[PDB]
Amino acid sequence: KVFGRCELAAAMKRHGLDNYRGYSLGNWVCAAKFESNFNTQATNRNTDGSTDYGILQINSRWWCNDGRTPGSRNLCNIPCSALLSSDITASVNCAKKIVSDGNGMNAWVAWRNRCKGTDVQAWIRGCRL
Repeated sequence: KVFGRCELAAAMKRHGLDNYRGYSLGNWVCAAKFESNFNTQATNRNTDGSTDYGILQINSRWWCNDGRTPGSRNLCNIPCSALLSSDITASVNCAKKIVSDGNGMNAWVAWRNRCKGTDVQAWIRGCRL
C-alpha cells in the first residue's frame, strides 16, 4: 500500500510515534518519505547481502529474519515479510526498538541526510491530527 502524507502521519500518531524518544511526528513521516516513498512494499538489497524492508526500510542483518542473510540477528523477532503489510503495526513496533538502540534516528540514512536539521514540521502541515 502507498500511503498519502497525512494518512500516514495519522497512522503513526495512533501507533505512538509522535514524540517517541523525543522525535516529533514530522521526523518519522520525512524518514518514511525518503526511505520508501510511503510504499509499504518497498525492498532494497544491500552490497552486504542484507535487505531493507517496508516503509521504514528495516534491515535484515539485525532486525528481522528473511532466511537469506547469514549470521543475522532477528532483534524484532519477526519475519521481514511482516514489514511489508498494509498494516504498519509491525514496522512501528520494530522501529521503536531501533530508535532506542543508542544512535536515535541516525540509524536511518535517509533521515540523517535528508530530514535531520530541516523543517520537518512541514511534513504534517495541513493534516487533520
